[PDB]
Amino acid sequence: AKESVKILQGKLDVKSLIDQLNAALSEEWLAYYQYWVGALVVEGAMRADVQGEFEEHAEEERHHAQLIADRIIELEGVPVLDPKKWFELARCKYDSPTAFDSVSLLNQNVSSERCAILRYQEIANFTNGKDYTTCDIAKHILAEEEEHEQDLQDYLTDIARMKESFL
Amino acid sequence: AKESVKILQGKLDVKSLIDQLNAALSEEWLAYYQYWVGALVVEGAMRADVQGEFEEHAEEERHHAQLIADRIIELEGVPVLDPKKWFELARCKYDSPTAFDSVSLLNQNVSSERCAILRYQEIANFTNGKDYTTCDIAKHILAEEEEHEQDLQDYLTDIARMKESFL
Amino acid sequence: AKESVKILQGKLDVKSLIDQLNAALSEEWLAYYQYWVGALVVEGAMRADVQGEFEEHAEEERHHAQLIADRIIELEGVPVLDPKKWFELARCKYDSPTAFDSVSLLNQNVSSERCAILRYQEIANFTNGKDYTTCDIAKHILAEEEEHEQDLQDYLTDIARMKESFLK
Amino acid sequence: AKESVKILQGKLDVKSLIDQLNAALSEEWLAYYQYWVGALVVEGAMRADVQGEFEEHAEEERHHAQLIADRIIELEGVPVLDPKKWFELARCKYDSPTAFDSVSLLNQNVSSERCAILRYQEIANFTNGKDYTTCDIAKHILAEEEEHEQDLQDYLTDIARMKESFLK
Amino acid sequence: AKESVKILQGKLDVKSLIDQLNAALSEEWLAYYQYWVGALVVEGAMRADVQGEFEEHAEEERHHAQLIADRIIELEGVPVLDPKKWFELARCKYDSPTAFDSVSLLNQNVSSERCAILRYQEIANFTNGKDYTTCDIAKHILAEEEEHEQDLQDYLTDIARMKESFL
Amino acid sequence: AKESVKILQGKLDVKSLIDQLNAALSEEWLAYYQYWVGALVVEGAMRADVQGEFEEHAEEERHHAQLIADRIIELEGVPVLDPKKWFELARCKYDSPTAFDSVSLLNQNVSSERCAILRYQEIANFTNGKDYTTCDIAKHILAEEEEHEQDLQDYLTDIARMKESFLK
Amino acid sequence: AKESVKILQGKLDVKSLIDQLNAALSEEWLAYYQYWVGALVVEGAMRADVQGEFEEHAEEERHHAQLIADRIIELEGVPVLDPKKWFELARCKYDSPTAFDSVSLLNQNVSSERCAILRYQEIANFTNGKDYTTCDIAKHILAEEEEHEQDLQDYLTDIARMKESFL
Amino acid sequence: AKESVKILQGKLDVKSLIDQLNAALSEEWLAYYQYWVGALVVEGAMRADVQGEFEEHAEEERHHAQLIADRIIELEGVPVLDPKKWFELARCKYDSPTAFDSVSLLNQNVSSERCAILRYQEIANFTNGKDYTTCDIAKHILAEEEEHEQDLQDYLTDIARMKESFL
Amino acid sequence: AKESVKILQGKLDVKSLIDQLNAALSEEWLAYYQYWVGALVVEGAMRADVQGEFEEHAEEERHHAQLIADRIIELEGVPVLDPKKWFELARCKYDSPTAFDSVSLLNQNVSSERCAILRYQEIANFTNGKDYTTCDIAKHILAEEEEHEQDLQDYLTDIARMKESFL
Amino acid sequence: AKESVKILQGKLDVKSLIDQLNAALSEEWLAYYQYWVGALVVEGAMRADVQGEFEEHAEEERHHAQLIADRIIELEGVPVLDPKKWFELARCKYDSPTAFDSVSLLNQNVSSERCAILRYQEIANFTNGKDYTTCDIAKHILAEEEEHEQDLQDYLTDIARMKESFL
Amino acid sequence: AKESVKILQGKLDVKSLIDQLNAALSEEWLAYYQYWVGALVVEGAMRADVQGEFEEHAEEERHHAQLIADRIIELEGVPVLDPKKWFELARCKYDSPTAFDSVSLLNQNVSSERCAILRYQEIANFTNGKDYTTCDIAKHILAEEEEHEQDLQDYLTDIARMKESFL
Amino acid sequence: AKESVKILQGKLDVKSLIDQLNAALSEEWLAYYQYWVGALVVEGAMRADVQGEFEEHAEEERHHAQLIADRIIELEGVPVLDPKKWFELARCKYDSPTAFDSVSLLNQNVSSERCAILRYQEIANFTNGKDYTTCDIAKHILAEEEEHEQDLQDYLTDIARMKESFL
Ligand SMILES: [Fe+3]
Ligand SMILES: [Fe+3]
Ligand SMILES: [Fe+3]
Ligand SMILES: [Fe+3]
Ligand SMILES: [Fe+3]
Ligand SMILES: [Fe+3]
Ligand SMILES: [Fe+3]
Ligand SMILES: [Fe+3]
Ligand SMILES: [Fe+3]
Ligand SMILES: [Fe+3]
Ligand SMILES: [Fe+3]
Ligand SMILES: [Fe+3]
Ligand SMILES: [Fe+3]
Ligand SMILES: [Fe+3]
Ligand SMILES: [Fe+3]
Ligand SMILES: [Fe+3]
Ligand SMILES: [Fe+3]
Ligand SMILES: [Fe+3]
Ligand SMILES: [Fe+3]
Ligand SMILES: [Fe+3]
Ligand SMILES: [Fe+3]
Ligand SMILES: [Fe+3]
Ligand SMILES: [Fe+3]
Ligand SMILES: [Fe+3]
Ligand SMILES: [Mg+2]
Ligand SMILES: [Mg+2]
Ligand SMILES: [Mg+2]
Ligand SMILES: [Mg+2]
Ligand SMILES: [Mg+2]
Ligand SMILES: [Mg+2]
Ligand SMILES: [Mg+2]
Ligand SMILES: [Mg+2]
Ligand SMILES: [Mg+2]
Ligand SMILES: [Mg+2]
Ligand SMILES: [Mg+2]
Ligand SMILES: [Mg+2]
Repeated sequence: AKESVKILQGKLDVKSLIDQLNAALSEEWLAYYQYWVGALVVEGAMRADVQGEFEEHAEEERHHAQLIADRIIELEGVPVLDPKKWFELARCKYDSPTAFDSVSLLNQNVSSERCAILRYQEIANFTNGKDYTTCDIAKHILAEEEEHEQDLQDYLTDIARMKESFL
Repeated sequence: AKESVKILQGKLDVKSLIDQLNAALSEEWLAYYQYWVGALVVEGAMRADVQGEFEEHAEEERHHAQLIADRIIELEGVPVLDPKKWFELARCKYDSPTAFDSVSLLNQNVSSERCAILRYQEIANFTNGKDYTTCDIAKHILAEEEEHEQDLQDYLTDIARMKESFL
Repeated sequence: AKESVKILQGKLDVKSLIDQLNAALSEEWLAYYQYWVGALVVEGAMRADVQGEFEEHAEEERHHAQLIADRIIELEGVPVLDPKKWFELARCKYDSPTAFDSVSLLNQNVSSERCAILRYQEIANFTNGKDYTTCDIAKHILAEEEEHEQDLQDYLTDIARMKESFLK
Repeated sequence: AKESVKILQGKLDVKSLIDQLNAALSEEWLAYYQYWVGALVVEGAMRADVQGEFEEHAEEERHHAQLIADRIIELEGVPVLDPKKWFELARCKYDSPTAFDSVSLLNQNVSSERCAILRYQEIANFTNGKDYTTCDIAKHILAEEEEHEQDLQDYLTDIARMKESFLK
Repeated sequence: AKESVKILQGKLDVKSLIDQLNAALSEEWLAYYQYWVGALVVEGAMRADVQGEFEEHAEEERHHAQLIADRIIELEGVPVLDPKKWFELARCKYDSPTAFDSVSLLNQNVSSERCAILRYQEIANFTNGKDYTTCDIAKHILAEEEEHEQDLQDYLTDIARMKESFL
Repeated sequence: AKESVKILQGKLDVKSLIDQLNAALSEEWLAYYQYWVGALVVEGAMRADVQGEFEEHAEEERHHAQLIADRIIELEGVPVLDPKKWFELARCKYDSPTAFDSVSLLNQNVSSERCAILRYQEIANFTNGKDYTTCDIAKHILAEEEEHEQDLQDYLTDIARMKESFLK
Repeated sequence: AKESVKILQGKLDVKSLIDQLNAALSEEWLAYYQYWVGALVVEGAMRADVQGEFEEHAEEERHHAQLIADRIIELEGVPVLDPKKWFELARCKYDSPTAFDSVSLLNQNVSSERCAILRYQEIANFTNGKDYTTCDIAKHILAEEEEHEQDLQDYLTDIARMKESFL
Repeated sequence: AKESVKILQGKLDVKSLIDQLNAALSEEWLAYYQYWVGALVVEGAMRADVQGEFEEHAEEERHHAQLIADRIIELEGVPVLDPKKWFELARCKYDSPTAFDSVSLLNQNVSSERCAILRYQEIANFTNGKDYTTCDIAKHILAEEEEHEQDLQDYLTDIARMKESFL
Repeated sequence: AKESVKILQGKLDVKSLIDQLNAALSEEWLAYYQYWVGALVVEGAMRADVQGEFEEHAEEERHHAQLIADRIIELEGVPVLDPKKWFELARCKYDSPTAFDSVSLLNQNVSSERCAILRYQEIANFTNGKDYTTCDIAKHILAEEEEHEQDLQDYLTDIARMKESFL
Repeated sequence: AKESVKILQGKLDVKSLIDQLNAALSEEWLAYYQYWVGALVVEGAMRADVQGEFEEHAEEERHHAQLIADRIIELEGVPVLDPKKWFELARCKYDSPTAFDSVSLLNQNVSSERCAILRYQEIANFTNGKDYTTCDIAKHILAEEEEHEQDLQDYLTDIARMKESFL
Repeated sequence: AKESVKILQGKLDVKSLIDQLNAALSEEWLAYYQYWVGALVVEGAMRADVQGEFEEHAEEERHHAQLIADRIIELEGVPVLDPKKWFELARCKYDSPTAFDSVSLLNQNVSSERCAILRYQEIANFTNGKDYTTCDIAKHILAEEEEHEQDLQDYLTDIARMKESFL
Repeated sequence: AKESVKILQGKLDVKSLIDQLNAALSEEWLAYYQYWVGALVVEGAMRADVQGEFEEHAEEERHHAQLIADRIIELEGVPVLDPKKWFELARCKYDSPTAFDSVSLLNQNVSSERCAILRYQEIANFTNGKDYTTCDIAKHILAEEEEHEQDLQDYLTDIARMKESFL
């Protein structure tokens, strides 16, 4: 949106915003896949519930990706065109499943959530009072990432508590 | 409903019925909150399932409250106007969460269900063959309280059984 | 959410935020019940409409409570565990029905609303630019409380206006 | 249902039950029409709400009629085949609109309701513990008639209360 | 609708129109009940289908009644306030079930449909080009009565044809 | 639709029809806004119901506009392209809210309705037996305008009747 | 539900109630299958309608089974674990299709309905005023069995009447 | 519908009406297929939109066919029993696709719409004020044919305008 | 689909496949109309049910036609562009209604079903293991034609069985 | 479907196919009940999830039974008319619940799944390329039985993995 | 909302806010009509798509109008009561269709979107941190205006690109 | 599914099948992203339609990935756990957008479709008659890839045909 960008360029560094958004975009796709494949391999304590959350969270990150990519286009930017570039652009590094047990996978995904939380706070901070539209997108995604963290932490807490309780 | 009450006053003590209903109403609001907050804090074995039941049961007690309150109005009564009075009127005492583990919360809520079962049997007994409408309301709620008890007991049974099984 | 709270503790007093949220939570449950019982007893001018709003508003405060409680949990807090504590924590005092006429009940609920608006403006102000997520929750609830106020005021206005109109 | 009736004839006077049901059926159709035409002509205080209830109640009596008629067939009876007979069979007399104001129409329908409540209490009492199926039908209808009474009384109460309130 | 009626009074005899509509209304209620009770007692050939049509047709006549009554009100008329008057006002006489077999009931209802068809043609003729709104209502109902006739005739045709075929 | 218009030009003055439709279109947009803003400001007797009708009627006039505009396009016409022209083209004059009480607003909208009824009767008369499609559109809109009139009159009747009833 | 049963044991013989429920349960499964397979093989007069009812009734008995089994569990009982036992426990004997014509199948299913009607009247009688919850279940099922009887009898009546009519 | 036809025979030539309806019916089936196969082969400018309209219009003509055929039956007529006869009865001649480009197909279908428009105006004229029911059917179909014409003309207009614009 | 066809041309005679599909297409349109007009004129035993099936089957053949036509396009073929050609291409000959009784119409439609069955067995045989996609289409349609045959045969069986039973 | 069967009798032994289908049918009813009663009594580790699967799988086997029975009818066969015969015909023996813990019940149902898997592989092999319709039914059911096996194995895997993890 | 406004008057100039909102309201109604009539007359390149967007955007501006008007009322203001005043109050001038081609109409509407974007940024800036509720409304509308701009620009881009590509 | 795999290992090389599936899985994710980002950047002729297809096809490939991954798990395999490996495993190479015009993007996606087509023909061939379940998955995906190819080719055909037509 050329006229909108023209107006926004007066208030903040749009070019930098686009770079941050493409880093975010790369991170969303990685977090998406990480959950998706995690769902496919998770085993053990509370598996059906944890698998279910991973599936749900995969779908939520995918939607995040779309919100971000659509906004990049509105800012006259180009979203990352090649998945090979995700790894360069991402600050949050892809955390591949090795151990398939639920605690291991829950811990990996919690770290990625923390890094997601850090990204959208930055973008919200960067755009607050300047790019109202991008700011609200970041805040929306942020709220969901905090919920994701909480959801995963609850399972970790429950499994830890079960373990104690059984001794 | 003045004409209805006129007819019913010939068959039973409506004034006493209203008092019983207001004690029941008080109890429903307490049971409602108890489940609601219990859902918010429950941790441990089978948490997602137990939390889910607490949420569902919270909503079911709320609906019980409406059935009772609406009927009080039809009996030309006034429902309890102030939550401060719930504690005076209730026979079932509010059972505050202290321990957040699922067995603790399950046991507390099972106690409340037993108390609710006693209430609606009384009201059903009091109204059977006399106030058909209020009787059917009591029986309806009763059936749901018995199901609630069963639901909670099943988790207690499952967690006890897991514990054995793991040794 | 431990990592989220860790980050937020650098920007604001989360402990204080939780206390404000638990006061808000207490207030929501009281406002909820107030509307719910009000709906059950309201009589007089425009009763069906006013009763309807009370029922709708009861459900809306009920949802506010959930938004607040869920967020308390995310801030590593514990929501108020006992209704007996609502009265201590609440700044907005429960306003029990005495008169059952619609103007009386409307006026009571308008006060409760104005007090709610003040609560969420405070929380919004406290969290603005710092806890984006909690701030948006407060702003969301706030927007609804302002609508509730407007809804109730409209009935007061209409009834007052009818009264005038009928003398002539 | 021949085998079901055979069994029930050992427990109660089914022939009498059928007669009571056909009197009830007649009454439902009259109550149905009364509400339906009442809705069409009602004017004055709280008209839109009162008209709405009349329309809703018309539909609810209509459904009562079906419950009753279906059960008559199950008891090997024949439902009243001619509307001309409704008036003979009905204990509740059709209460034709004369005054179209809402209080007048509300009062007429409240009488019809009270008469309906009496009918279903009788049928419930007659069948209690004996014809479980018919009893539950009567109790179901009864619960609705009590609600109808309450709904109508509320408007009477509100209008009376408005009237007072406006003098001052 | 006072202003609408004022305009229409210049084009046709509204008072007469209202009388015709009230005769139609009376007839709809009778036809409604006739189908309703017919459905309750029908037996024999193609009973489930014939019963089903009677039920459907009952509901369709009921809706006709509402269309007519609502329009009477808009013409500043009063719809018939007492069912006792239906029999006076109706041209189509109520045709009570005596024989419960489907051919008997089908023939009775076909007669009623013929009578209904005559009514709405009259009203359509009376209002054509003058009271556009009432005319379209009459035509709408007419189309449905013609369909009702067809529906009933088809069963008569099918049962007659079965009879032949089986000899 | 060129071929359709070609055929219709043999039966009636299509150019004149289009002008009538554009006057109607202008009137719909004015009636639409009138109801829409009326809904926003109405106060007093039966306000919630009256406001509700205004909102519903606003949406119904909005749909009338679309039916008319679409048909203009089918008649190879151009709908009015500038709201500034509505006022010139409209026979029904925009009736701005001054008094916000429900009787005042009801009376204003009843006039607008009566004027709408006249418009569609004209168009129906103009097209009857000649432009079947446009005629049915006018008749459809007409039937709705008559209902709108009735709806509004009912409230006037009810409020007048309440007023009487309350003196005694 | 242990607390509920404790309360009920004071009012009636729960053990006996459970045995009656398991006999009922066995009967429901047999009635279910009987309708299900009857639907699959029915031929002749009004076949499509009769087949349709059999299909519907099969589904209704299956739901009855669930209501009964769920309540058995709530009464601290164990539902019949093995279909081989159905035949021992059932009073209503499975009535296998031999003749596939609709009258034959209708008669068989009517007899099973009669026996179903007898069962739930007994259970209703046994539990009336004592086990409100189980009583309402029995009454609910009873109402449906009476409807089933009526539905089947109507076809028998129609076919008989067709037969006459065609001579 | 025998009684309805009896009444209508007094007002117009029903036999002739039926012949006109069967010509219309034949035309609808041809127009239906023409659109259907046109959709399957269309190529070029605005293809996806034009294909979509052809698909939609095919479905609309099919519904027209049903309205007409159902009414023929109500008029005691027999609808054309054999597709071989469509070509004899149709005034609108089937216009087979030769050129598959959108302008060619749009022009062919516009001509068929014009001929459809002519048919229903005739039938409306023939039945106006006499057979209210058949008249309303013709008018309903007519309105849709005029819309079809408009829809197709719009594409022709757009493509012509694009062509200019690009030079 | 040019690349797909290129691959398929190595495995089978695509040109012949297209011809078989166009013959099938022609046959579907004829079977479609046959059922559609049959529904409009059927009379007699079990008419409502038989009419209903004809209506349902009409719709099912019409969907078959779409599956076949779409696939022809994917095989780079052209579907039959003119209904006049249906009769040349079809092996299954159009079986026009003469007698309107249900047995006559049922018998005619059964023959056409058998003919459809032969067609899709052929096409399934022709494409099995070679054109997986077209094979699955043919098998899908085949399964529905077998069901159609069964549906129709059931009515013939029922009517024959009624006839006996009534003597 | 007589004509379809006539054609199929040339390609395979239909009589044998019917016997295999009736054995499968018997097996589906047993597997259906097994899951259904298993759901009612299951206790312990992951109970809510395991109970849920048993309920879902009960419903899926019940649908399998319908697919098989319907096809038997189409092959001019008669489905097993008496549940007493299920035990004779079934290869998969009914595996009655003894121990109510989830591992025990999971193991029992896994064995029955394997047995269902064998059955549909056989029937698919028997009919492949010959009875396309029955083959696709067998393959459809097969795919679901493989999924069932996977579902159940997952829980066994999770519970085994929890056990380890807790020591 | 008197108490709300009382509070807000301490934080900002509400009177000025209301004037800005009424200017915005005026502008929304003009933008609404502009799109609405534009949709009615648009011709040429990508017409169906562009027409569709105009229709969608018309509906979106209408909704904007309601959000604004409702908020004016809550701020104890009066929304503009007469459309004649829209032109005085609006900063964005109504841009009447002259040329009906899609590029012309797209350019006109893009201008209007730019003007709308300026308005809601102003209102957002004016209310940020002070009137949270009105601010969020402005931001919400802003986000949609930026999307509208993007949507329109994409068509301009596509049509320009087509033009090049075709030479 | 251990028992299922045991049976399948007798009929084919499951280990090889898993490798082929993981290559397919990798390919689906790449084709998914390719379409997704292509939708985001496409410009020019028929953009809205082409963009829409890319969006739809993105979603369809994403579902393909799930079908394949789920089946890998059932074959006791592990799906590719890291997106970095997609590029190694994929035969179909990721075809990054360079030119954003619709013809360029359409051509790129057509090539990838052909490559998907080859893959599922291979897997269908590999598993035909041996792994019925995996074969049907491959055939299902295959049918969709053929449709995708057709969809894309249609646009190329239309745009080429427009170009000619405009000169
Ligand atoms: Fe994310
Ligand atoms: Fe996340
Ligand atoms: Fe409760
Ligand atoms: Fe409870
Ligand atoms: Fe609140
Ligand atoms: Fe509030
Ligand atoms: Fe009643
Ligand atoms: Fe009543
Ligand atoms: Fe009628
Ligand atoms: Fe009729
Ligand atoms: Fe209008
Ligand atoms: Fe109007
Ligand atoms: Fe049963
Ligand atoms: Fe039964
Ligand atoms: Fe047509
Ligand atoms: Fe057409
Ligand atoms: Fe077919
Ligand atoms: Fe077929
Ligand atoms: Fe199975
Ligand atoms: Fe299985
Ligand atoms: Fe806007
Ligand atoms: Fe905009
Ligand atoms: Fe794919
Ligand atoms: Fe693809
Ligand atoms: Mg989650
Ligand atoms: Mg529960
Ligand atoms: Mg409200
Ligand atoms: Mg009511
Ligand atoms: Mg009918
Ligand atoms: Mg209205
Ligand atoms: Mg039944
Ligand atoms: Mg169209
Ligand atoms: Mg069929
Ligand atoms: Mg499963
Ligand atoms: Mg848009
Ligand atoms: Mg596609």
